[PDB]
Amino acid sequence: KVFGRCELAAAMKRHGLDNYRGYSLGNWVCAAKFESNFNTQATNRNTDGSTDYGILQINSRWWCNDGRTPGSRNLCNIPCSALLSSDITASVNCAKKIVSDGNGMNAWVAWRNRCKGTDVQAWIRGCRL
Repeated sequence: KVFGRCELAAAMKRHGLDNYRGYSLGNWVCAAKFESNFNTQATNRNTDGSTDYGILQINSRWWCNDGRTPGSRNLCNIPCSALLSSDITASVNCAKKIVSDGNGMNAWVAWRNRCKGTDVQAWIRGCRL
């Protein structure tokens, strides 16, 4: 599905992520534009042979099941296709854990070299939360 800016914003609090282990509401919005440009269906090809799925571009290597990526850890044990689903519900559930992985948001390339140190709470302004 093709999204736009505020159209998605509340659907994330619903899953329990505002200030989750301290990462506030402003810091997430930034990232999904950068890994998919508000669209659930985009996927990236990584030089490591793994692919990236969902708006978040989750990598087949440690978490999900695609099967084309051999020897990967299947920690999630979900279809990577689940990641692509029109219903957002799936992805989130295995995303929370990944921050628990200890690098936090430092697992994502964009947010790091593209989202830190900005007015993170600017992305959420004008809207009704």
